[PDB]
Amino acid sequence: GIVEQCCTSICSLYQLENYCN
Amino acid sequence: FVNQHLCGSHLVEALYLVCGERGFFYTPK
Repeated sequence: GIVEQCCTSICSLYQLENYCN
Repeated sequence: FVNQHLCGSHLVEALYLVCGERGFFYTPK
């Protein structure tokens, strides 16, 4: 999930926007 | 600010800034 993708690994705008409503 | 390791309040902040008026969901589990 987001923690794996953005905290443990390096985040990206593409991935962050998958969590916008 | 997006292209780095973002944890906890830092991650929530990034979601807030990117998503704007849409809002977002933060599901760490």
